[PDB]
Amino acid sequence: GSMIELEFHDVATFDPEVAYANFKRVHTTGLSYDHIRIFYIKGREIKTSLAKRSEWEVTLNLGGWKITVYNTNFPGNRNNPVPDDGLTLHRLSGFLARYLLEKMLKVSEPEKLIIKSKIINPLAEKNGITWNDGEEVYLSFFPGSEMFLGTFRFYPLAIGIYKVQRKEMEPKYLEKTMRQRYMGLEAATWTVSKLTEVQSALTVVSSLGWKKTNVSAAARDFLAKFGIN
Amino acid sequence: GSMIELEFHDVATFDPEVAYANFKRVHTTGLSYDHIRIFYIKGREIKTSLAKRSEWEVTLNLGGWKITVYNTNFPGNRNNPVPDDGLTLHRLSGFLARYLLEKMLKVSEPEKLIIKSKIINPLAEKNGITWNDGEEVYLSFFPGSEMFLGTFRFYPLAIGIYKVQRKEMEPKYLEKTMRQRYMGLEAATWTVSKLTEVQSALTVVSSLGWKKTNVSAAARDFLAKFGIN
Amino acid sequence: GSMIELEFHDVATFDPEVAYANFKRVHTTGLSYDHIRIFYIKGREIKTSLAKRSEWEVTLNLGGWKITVYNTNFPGNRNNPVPDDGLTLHRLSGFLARYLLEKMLKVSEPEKLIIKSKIINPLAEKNGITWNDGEEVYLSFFPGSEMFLGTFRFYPLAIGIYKVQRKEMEPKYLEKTMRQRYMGLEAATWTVSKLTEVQSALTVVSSLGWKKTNVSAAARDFLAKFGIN
Amino acid sequence: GSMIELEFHDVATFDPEVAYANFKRVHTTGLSYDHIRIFYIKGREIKTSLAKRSEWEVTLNLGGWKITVYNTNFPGNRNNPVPDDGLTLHRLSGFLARYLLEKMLKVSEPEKLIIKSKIINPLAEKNGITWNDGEEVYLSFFPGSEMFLGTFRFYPLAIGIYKVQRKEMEPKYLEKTMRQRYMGLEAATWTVSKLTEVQSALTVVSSLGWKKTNVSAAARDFLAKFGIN
RNA sequence: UUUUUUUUUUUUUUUUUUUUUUUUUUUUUUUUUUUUUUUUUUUU
Repeated sequence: GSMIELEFHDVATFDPEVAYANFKRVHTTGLSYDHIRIFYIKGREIKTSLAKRSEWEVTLNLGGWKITVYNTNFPGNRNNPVPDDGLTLHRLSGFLARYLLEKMLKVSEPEKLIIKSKIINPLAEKNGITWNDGEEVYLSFFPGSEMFLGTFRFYPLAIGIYKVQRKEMEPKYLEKTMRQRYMGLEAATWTVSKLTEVQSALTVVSSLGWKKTNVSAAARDFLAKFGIN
Repeated sequence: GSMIELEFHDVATFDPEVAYANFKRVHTTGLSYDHIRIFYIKGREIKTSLAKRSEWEVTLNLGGWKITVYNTNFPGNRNNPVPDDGLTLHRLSGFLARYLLEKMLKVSEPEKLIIKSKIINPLAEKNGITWNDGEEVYLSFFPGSEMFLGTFRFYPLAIGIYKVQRKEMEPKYLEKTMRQRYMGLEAATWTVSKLTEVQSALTVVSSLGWKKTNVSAAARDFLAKFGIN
Repeated sequence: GSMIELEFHDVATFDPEVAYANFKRVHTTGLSYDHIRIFYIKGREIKTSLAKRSEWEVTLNLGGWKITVYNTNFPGNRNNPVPDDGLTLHRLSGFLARYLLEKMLKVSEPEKLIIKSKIINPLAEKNGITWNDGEEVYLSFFPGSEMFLGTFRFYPLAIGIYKVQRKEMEPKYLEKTMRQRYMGLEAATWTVSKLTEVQSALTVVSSLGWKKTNVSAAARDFLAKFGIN
Repeated sequence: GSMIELEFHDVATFDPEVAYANFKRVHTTGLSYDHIRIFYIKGREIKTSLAKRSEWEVTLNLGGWKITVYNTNFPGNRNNPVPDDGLTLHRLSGFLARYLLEKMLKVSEPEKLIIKSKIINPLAEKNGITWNDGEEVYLSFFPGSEMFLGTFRFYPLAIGIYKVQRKEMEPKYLEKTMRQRYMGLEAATWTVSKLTEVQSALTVVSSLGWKKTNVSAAARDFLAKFGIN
């Protein structure tokens, strides 16, 4: 027979605005609102199909649009460094959410209606929140939005906080959010410096009214009459 | 080595009475009460064996009777469109429950006794409910019955509501029921229009007395004397 | 390609004392207390190793002793009829527990000490119960003992009842016990006829003092001083 | 076909200080603080990678350092005797924790700073405890430390007790600790003989302040203001 | 009357967790989308 020897060795950065800058410059040239809605709608499937394949670098063909992404989803590929100028599924989702929010402020009133028609946010909709509830809010439901707490005016965090305190999400999912800048301010500084910003941001989200299930309006009420969620 | 590219593209109906009509016309010619009892009794196994095979279209041989069914049970086959004139295991179960309830009203008093002897409803029996408790009630325990809330006089819904409020079933399983017609009325209209119908329907089901376990009568009581379910 | 057809068909007894009789006659000729202690001690492993193999009929070689058992443990083999004169791992365990209890009453006082030294009951010991606590009690911890509630004077049931009411076991595991005879009496008759028998039987078991963990005597107490089980 | 026979047979020690002695003599010749930090940091991965391979005896190459370990982690390999002079992952972790604590008492004040810089204890750090909180405490977080309750002055036990009573760990994980010596004293003797030692040991650990999550200081407080852990 | 739970011993055997503005992963993903997901009778 035989005897294996397995080896190990010692060990011992990234900001979003520059990674976003670079992305916008290179990639968003040949890109359209149809290409984006594809990405967000099929986000569910794209995550799984990537988690199956073992190939470290994979390309997505979203309609016409095509991007190369580091497949950090596959179990084996996790926890191996990703370049500061690299794209993961997560970062991509965040960038695109920024990209849209920018358009949604600098573009034509009829053009805005093309966005609100085409682009659907699975996670916001499931929880009974639509474009109508606020363009900055709706888009901050997209994962990756927390990279830009500045741009999204603390809603990524507010949405999280509202979910943990109503038992929906676990405390550990707010970890990444808390290691993030606000405008320029670092974690501890803004934690109280801008506490009242977050206070109001939560106030906004708390009014919106989540959706436990994907049901009717009358259903919500009707079922509740016998003791329901 | 290699590097995969995987692609995606955009996206963007069915009523039971017509699907049932068509089914009854074509399929229930060479069919018998023995063929049905087979389907419902071995329903457990039929679901699993279908969930194993990957073949999108499969045929069932229930004694003499033979049907072709779209195998929507297999994990890979889920969420790919099923024709409005197509059969799934679920729809089949519902149709057959309608079919029986129709017979049970338009047939001979000795013929009814052939039904009550032969046809067994696993789910109703497990929960300590028998034919004696009402032919419309017993049959509405079969999955698919919710497609015809009219035909079954709101019992499919009542049974569900009684189960969630006593913690047995999860809230999300009443979703499909709530997207369904009643006679002609749509969800929101009947939700209150026919609220008192459902009120009484629940009253009926609540009297019947479920069975936590598959035990004796004396057992129920005896065990309870030491602090039991 | 292809298209599968899978088929199904209709469907539509055992007493322990005769199955035990037959077993004792044929099998317990070339058998010893060493052979038994093997069976009970390695019961853990014997269950698993049988659950791996797919062979419907398997033989056990317990030291010298050798028996043929229907491998009803393997997932695929479950729920296919077992002859009334057949042996399963469960039945075997029950029979051997009867067999011992019989010896333990009809044999020499020094011979009894050979039993109490050699034969160990994993499940009774884990729960801090030994031979000292009663030969009829200790042996009724062996699975299969419930087949002979008569022989074991309601302890199989008492032990169960004591476990569910202290949250250790789930209610459904008392199902099999309740479909069993007592002397000659059937379920409902003895349920109250002999209620006071069971009352006292529980009284006995409740005094014995279970063991949450496999720890010391001082440990029990010591750890408890900081708020412990 | 075929028909299997599977066989079984009857059945019917170790002190740490001698196993440690032997280890220190033979193995810690060509060994360095860099080699150790590797072992503890990658402990997570080393456990899994060993649990995959089925080879009963495996060697670790921790930087330069190389050891042979009995792979008792692999499911199949569990519960087959390990020599009293043998190494398991667990024992190794304990020995190395002793080894360090010894150095940390008998070495130069600048040399101590090399240790505190290089060697990281994943489990202590996760729970917000650092070298600063006490060299004997920090090191007793390493698994295996309970073999030497003497050397570590009851902290291995105190840490456990503090965790079960605050619901973090399950009661059964204190089993191994309780079957262990203290100086020379056996379980029951020291359980009260040295009760006040453990009392103070717990007092120490209870002051240290655990960390539910891996978050900031301001985060701890900030999140708590909306009802948080 | 088949299975599922739990299977002794200062047996020292496994099972729980495993750091670092680690920016990696883990949670959950739109439409009266009618698609799956839940349970499945009897001295079984």
